[PDB]
Amino acid sequence: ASRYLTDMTLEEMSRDWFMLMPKQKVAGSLCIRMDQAIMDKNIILKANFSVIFDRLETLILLRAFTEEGAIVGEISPLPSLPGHTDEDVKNAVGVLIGGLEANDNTVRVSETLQRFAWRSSNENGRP
Amino acid sequence: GSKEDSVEAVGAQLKVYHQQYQDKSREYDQLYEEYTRTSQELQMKRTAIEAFNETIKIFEEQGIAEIHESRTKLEQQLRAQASDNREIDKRMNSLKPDLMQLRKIRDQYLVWLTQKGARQKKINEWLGI
Repeated sequence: ASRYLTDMTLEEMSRDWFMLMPKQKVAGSLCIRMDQAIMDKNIILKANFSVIFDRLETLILLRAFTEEGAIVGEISPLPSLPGHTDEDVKNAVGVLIGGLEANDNTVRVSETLQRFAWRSSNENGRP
Repeated sequence: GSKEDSVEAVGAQLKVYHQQYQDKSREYDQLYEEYTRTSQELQMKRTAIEAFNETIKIFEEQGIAEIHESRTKLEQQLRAQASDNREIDKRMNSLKPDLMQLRKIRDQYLVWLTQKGARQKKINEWLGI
């Protein structure tokens, strides 16, 4: 009970990234961002988050990476607002996955994300 | 000198948290390295005491006398080293919550600064690259 799992290095967390067609939605006090100009690639969802009672407790940051490393999506707590709940993070992941898959993207969650708050079921990838 | 005053002040807090994380991580690594050093020496003192009283049991049915004081000096050093070894385990068991909370709040300040407009170059400035 009570851990802190990190999929992303400090570089991956702090790295600047640029959306061509920005699409921002808000799930609770979480800011979901993604590039609608991304299509037909395999996307991994990596996240830093704390667990408690073997559930996800607090999301620190979630980012969507392509196989080549480009950041194309993000879920983050809004800086001006208070925290979020275990359900808010799962809703934001559903928004990011469903929004990313509508552009024929093969979205996959990390192993640690799959252990505490996952979604999808996954589709096929394009060569 | 208004909303950036907060961005600069929070970026200053990111420094201090990053300093404290790397300072305590350096401390935690000194303890784990010294813990496995002593526990190995505990292992050796153990089977050295085994062979110490096993030379007694193997050659007491036939009967070389001042050897008992050596086993008594090793048993004395053994539980004296295992005592300091437990204290090392207590010192670094008390650091694991400190390393986790520091590492988590350090990352939260990074994400907060990123959301407030700080680019990767600004984050690396406060992070010491």
